[PDB]
Amino acid sequence: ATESPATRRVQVAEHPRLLKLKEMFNSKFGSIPKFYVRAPGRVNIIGEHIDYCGYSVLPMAVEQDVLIAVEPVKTYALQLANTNPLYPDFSTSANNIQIDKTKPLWHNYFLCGLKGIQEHFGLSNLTGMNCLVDGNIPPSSGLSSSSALVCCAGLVTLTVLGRNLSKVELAEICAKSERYIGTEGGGMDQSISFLAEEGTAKLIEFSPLRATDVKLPSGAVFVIANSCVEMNKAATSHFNIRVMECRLAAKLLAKYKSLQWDKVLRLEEVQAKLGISLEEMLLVTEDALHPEPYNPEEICRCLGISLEELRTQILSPNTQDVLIFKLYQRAKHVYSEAARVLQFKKICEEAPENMVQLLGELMNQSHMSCRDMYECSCPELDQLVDICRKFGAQGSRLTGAGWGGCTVSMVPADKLPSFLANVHKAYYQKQSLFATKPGGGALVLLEA
Ligand SMILES: Nc1ncnc2c1ncn2[C@@H]1O[C@H](COP(=O)(O)OP(=O)(O)NP(=O)(O)O)[C@@H](O)[C@H]1O
Ligand SMILES: CC(=O)N[C@@H]1[C@@H](O)[C@@H](O)[C@@H](CO)O[C@@H]1O
Ligand SMILES: [Mn+2]
Repeated sequence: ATESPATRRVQVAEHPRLLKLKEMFNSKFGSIPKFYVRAPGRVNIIGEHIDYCGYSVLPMAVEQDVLIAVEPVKTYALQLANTNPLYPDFSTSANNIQIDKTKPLWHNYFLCGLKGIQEHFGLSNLTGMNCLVDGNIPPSSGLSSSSALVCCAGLVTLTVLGRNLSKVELAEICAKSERYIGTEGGGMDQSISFLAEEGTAKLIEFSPLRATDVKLPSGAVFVIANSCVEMNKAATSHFNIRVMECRLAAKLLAKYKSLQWDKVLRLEEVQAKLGISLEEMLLVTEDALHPEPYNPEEICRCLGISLEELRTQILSPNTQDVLIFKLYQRAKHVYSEAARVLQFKKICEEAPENMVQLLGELMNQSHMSCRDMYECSCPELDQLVDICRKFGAQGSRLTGAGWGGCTVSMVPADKLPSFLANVHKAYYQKQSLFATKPGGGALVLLEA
């Protein structure tokens, strides 16, 4: 995988979104864009909250995305604008990139992406340009609009710079740079954005970053349903809490199994080190970790550390004062979840006479797990997932981080309309509810 992001040559006018964008850029900057860039958002089919644990996921890119009209400038001046009034213009000319985790203002996600590229190539000077941002992904809704902006911003930067990177590399870089926002997430979102391929789903693996086509089942529609509960990951610690929780769990797991925990960072590492299977890993966990919650002193104790080292050498800023750590539950979640993913696939590769039904299950399982073990669901998500089921839903589960956001659901061909209607009907009574297909990845667009 040395292939880079593609370059579509276009006649602007044939693309309404584009020409519009072109028109407003001009209005905003007195010039026309030199080029454009898009990076889709995505739907995680299954395998939630395990990317950061080193485990493989199965998402697919959505068609919604972030489109940026770009114009390079000779100055050290970065001017960002957004077609959406909710997103104020932003400018800077500083080589020193200042990202505020205090109020993740939209523009900061753009800076993460730009900043990562600059650093990748050891650059200090700000890359001057004018950009008009245009995203159609519902914000803070589980669809990775943050990552779309991130990746898009990165691609743009690289293009302006006129340097080259593989899609992989891009994904890898944008996975790390997004953290500048304050989130300690994995790499599923960026990887799918850069690696997506139309008409197929992907099994994204990590270390090494790899993607593998996954042919979806033949008779069901994947339907995104937005709970309508907004979750801004960067605005709230829940996420990082879970990140810590697992990290801690893994360390303790290693300790127990007598490995080198000090080096351990992720849950899968433990499974790796032991040479055991997922199922076995579940038994380990069951032995190693007590259900009742762990505490900071107890933790310290177990590891032969100091609260200060905890705090210091291990904890996160936004997790320092946590009293309660649910190591057992998070691990139970993680380990099973990886197993489902590997399963779901395998199935997909077999095509059994009861495919959906099966897969459906796998999916309900993810949900409950996330719900009960990982505790990253919500009451709203909870109902939505039922109702869905209530109408045809062969598979329903929250998607993305959770705590609001969307849900994905395998509705079989024929119930769609009802689903659609009844759901619409129940929950609701295109924007919040709609069907999906495996979209393609990030691309450069040249008016040619
Ligand atoms: N069109 C857009 N323009 C500017 N900023 C955007 C746009 N779309 C998304 N964002 C930014 O991205 C933020 C949402 O980030 P985030 O919390 O990660 O939600 P998400 O990416 O949709 N879901 P998830 O996959 O679970 O991480 C918003 O608060 C905005 O700051
Ligand atoms: C950008 C970011 O942190 N992405 C993460 C992704 O890595 C994954 O953990 C997901 C839950 O499965 O929640 C987030 O959106
Ligand atoms: Mn996000």
